[PDB]
Amino acid sequence: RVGQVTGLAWTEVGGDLLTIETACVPGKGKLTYTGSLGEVMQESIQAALTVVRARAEKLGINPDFYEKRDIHVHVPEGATPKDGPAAGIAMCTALVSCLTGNPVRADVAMTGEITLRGQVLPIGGLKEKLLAAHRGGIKTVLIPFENKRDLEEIPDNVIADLDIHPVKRIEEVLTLALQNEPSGMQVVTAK
Amino acid sequence: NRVGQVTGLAWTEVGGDLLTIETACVPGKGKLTYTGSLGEVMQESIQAALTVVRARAEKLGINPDFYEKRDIHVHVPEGATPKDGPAAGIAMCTALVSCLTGNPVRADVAMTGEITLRGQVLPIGGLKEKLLAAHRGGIKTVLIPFENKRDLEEIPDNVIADLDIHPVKRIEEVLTLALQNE
Amino acid sequence: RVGQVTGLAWTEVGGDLLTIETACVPGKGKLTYTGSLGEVMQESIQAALTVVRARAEKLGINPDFYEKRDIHVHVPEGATPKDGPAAGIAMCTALVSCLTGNPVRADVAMTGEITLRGQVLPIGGLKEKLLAAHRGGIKTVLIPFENKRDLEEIPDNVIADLDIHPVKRIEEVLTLALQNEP
Amino acid sequence: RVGQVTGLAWTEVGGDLLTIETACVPGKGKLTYTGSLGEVMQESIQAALTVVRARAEKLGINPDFYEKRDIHVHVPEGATPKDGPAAGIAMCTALVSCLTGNPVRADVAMTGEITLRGQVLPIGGLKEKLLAAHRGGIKTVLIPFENKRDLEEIPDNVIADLDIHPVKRIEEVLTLALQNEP
Amino acid sequence: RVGQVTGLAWTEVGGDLLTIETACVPGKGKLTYTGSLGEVMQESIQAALTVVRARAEKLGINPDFYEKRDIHVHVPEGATPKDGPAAGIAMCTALVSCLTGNPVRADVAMTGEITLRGQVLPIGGLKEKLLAAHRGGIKTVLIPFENKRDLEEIPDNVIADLDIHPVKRIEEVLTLALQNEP
Amino acid sequence: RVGQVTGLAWTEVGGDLLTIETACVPGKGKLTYTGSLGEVMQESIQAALTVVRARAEKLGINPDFYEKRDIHVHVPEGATPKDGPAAGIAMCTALVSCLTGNPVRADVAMTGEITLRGQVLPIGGLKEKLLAAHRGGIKTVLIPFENKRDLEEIPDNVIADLDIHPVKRIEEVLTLALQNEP
Repeated sequence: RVGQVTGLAWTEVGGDLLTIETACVPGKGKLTYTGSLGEVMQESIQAALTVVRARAEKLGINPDFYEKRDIHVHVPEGATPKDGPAAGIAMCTALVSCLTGNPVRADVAMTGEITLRGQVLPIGGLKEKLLAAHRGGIKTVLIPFENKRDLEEIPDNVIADLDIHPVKRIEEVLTLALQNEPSGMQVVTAK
Repeated sequence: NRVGQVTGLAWTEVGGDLLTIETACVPGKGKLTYTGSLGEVMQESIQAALTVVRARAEKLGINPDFYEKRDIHVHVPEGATPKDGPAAGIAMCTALVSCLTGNPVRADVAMTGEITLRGQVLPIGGLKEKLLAAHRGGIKTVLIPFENKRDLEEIPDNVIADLDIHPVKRIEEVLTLALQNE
Repeated sequence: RVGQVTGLAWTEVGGDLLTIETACVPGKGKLTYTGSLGEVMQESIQAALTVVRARAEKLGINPDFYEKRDIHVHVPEGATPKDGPAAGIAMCTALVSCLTGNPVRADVAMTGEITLRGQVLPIGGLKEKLLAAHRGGIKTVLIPFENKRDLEEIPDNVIADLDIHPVKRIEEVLTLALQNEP
Repeated sequence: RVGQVTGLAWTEVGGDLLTIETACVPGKGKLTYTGSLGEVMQESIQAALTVVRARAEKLGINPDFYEKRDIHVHVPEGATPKDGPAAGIAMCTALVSCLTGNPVRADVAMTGEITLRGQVLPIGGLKEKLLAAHRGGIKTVLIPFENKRDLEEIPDNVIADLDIHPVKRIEEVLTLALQNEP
Repeated sequence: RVGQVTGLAWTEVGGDLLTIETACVPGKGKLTYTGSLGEVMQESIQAALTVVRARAEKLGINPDFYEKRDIHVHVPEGATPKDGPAAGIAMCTALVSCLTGNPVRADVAMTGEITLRGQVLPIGGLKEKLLAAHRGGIKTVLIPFENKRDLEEIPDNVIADLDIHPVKRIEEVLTLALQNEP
Repeated sequence: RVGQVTGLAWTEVGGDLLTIETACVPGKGKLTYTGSLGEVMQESIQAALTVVRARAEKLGINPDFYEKRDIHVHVPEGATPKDGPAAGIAMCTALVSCLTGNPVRADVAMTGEITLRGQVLPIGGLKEKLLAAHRGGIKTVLIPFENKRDLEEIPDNVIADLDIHPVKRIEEVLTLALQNEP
């Protein structure tokens, strides 16, 4: 569905998968985030939104339109403490979706810290995060290009059930996770 | 008369029981206020509840830009009782709808459950005492999270008999079921 | 401006007689409250204003009074800590009075927790509260309908001197407390 | 001394005299309070300001100053902690003088809690306050009418050179402290 | 665009030579202050501005400048805790110098607490402040007039090398500290 | 490449090679900074911003960008704590680059406290700072002029490797770090 993304980050309850939720209603341009989130995860949300605001042009998001919307990012399991930077790209994917009405591919999950430059930084506890995705029955799990080496210590079986896609840019995260090509118009050529 | 009210079942420092969720929606400028010795999780569930309504304003027959000149005060009575949790979520959501549409809530219904921005109802803990409270309170029908159905076998024989429980999964049900004209 | 009401609420030195003052001066819609007020008493002031807000028209008050009015609620004995919800109905009576010019009766005191729906809720320490009103020469006291059971424990002489009215809703409170129409 | 008043209010190093300062410069209506002020003393300033606002009309003050002027209340001895409500009437006097250009009389000091209704309430530690007025070279001292009984246990010599005026209302204070016709 | 004054005040390292900076670029009138400042020192900044604002035109400063200007006061060595009211006269001197373009002399250092009326109040730790100005090779030092006796405790070799000016009011410091006569 | 500057500052773990990021998208003048930054570092960002504002026209920047843009300064490693004023010049640089579009040299690292006057103050832990730049792969490192003495206590192996540029003012920092000419 739109605005809904499955992230993998640390939670009081160990640190499994997250059901990040966002809503883009008519407002003044205010940003709200809830779900028993720690400071680090909160700042990851603020960064994620700047990454979207600073790419609104190629994302189709109109600046005027934006200043007329209130954004609320909620991470259900409201009583569950959650923290860390790992939901970075998921937060960014959820916002893009919300402001563009573009659905989030099903059975897709993602983990990784996002920078302002759009870079996807490696996270910790990939093992736990993949096992959580496994048990959740997820299909496609996007991970930071820099955690590739961590896969090695992950049970082949688990690895067998996951369609792991290492990324390094949020541009890739968006293309894989979203349905409608998030960036620019499609040009078709022929040899 | 610009204020909805719905009986909810949520956690209180004096055992999670029966509460009257109140919501006023008066001439303002888009200000959200919430009182009632509310814990943080409960405070946040009030924010989730309001967003759900704002995302379906037109869908529910409410001015899509109603929030521009409308102030909203969410209070949960007996202001001295320390209370918390996401279980009053759907109740807060219903109250908001009632306040904004002028559509009255059935006084003989009670509800408990965590609400999601997508409108789904999540399961809650301490289901026994919640219903036990609705029973002691004299509630005819109670809405509960579909996921809490397995929770009903641990519910006392007389209360499950005394009460008309209706497991729900979404907020659409809750609203048609709880509103007097919906 | 500056409407006054004798409320009976909890102060650091137990239940006591309080003089609630409310200033409603020309402004921008800011609510200020002072007098060493605890968090719960602060929330009852907020609940009390949201109640006249939601009922401004029926009270003959301009529906957009808050848009250009500033409210200062001050409870004298500035150093004395106070808290609790028992002053709610009196805050609502003070606000109503300030905004409509209708003066508050003398020899009248009230105690009761206010809800957004306008229902008056039972408070505690009624004995200590009524003794205070008695020692202060109060003629008429307003208590919540559900505090009638607590009357049995009050000395007969105190009961005999005081003209006690158990009220259910805020409308009764204003009718009995305001010396004019409302 | 326009906007400068000598108030007798508690401080960490004792209940001596304080020189209240006020600046009401053109701005957008923001009120600043400084001088290591306690919460209670800070609220006494808000109380006093409201009093002036409610009577701006009768006090020859543009009852629209609230949004056109910036007010800064400072109490020198910057690092010295100060608190309590005993400086309330001095704050009000200080403010009125600032908004009207009406200077305050020399050799005058005042102590007393202020209410929004303009009533002057009794204060504590009178013995130390008046002692600080003596050494301060103060001629006239205004005190809460209800601190009159305190004058008894006060040394003859201290009283001796003091023109103590126990007042009941803020009007008495303005007329007694200000130089020009209030 | 940026005023700079060498003041003397208390730092985590003790009374030291401080460079008080002040930017006054275009804005809407927001006051910002940084440099690990304690509350007392922050309040002295607020007091120092109000003084300039209150003497705007006399100081040759376009009144209503605070309507189109932003002010940021920063005291370098951002990691070093700093506090006290002793840099007040210097804060006022950096502002005046910032808003008028009148340069401040580098061979001048000052210490003193500033009141709204413009009086300079005595400060503490005169010894370590003056010992610091000497080490830093400062030739002229402004100290509060009430601090003169204190000089008798500081060693004569240090004081003999310093051209010290005790000051009672802010005009004096602006006259002695500002390169070009204001 | 623009809005990204390599800096050397204190960090809990130890990797002093920080990558300061800045976004200056269209907004209404909102200042925000994240990355687990301590207070001194947050303030250093504040002084850096004011430095830019002061030299706006000189840098060819619109003198009213502060009200037409939203500034977000992030320092990747969201979880890693960072503090100190040593990233001040990196902040100013990243900031100037963002508002002008002028790319930043990827081979230049910098450390140093910045002041409003634009001067670069010495910093601490220079050995660890440079060692970080060494391994990290930086070829040019800008440092405070006054830190020149600290080099002698750092192995030749590392410094012989670096193109150390001691600086006194922000101008030389900008001309040296920005790709083009400020």
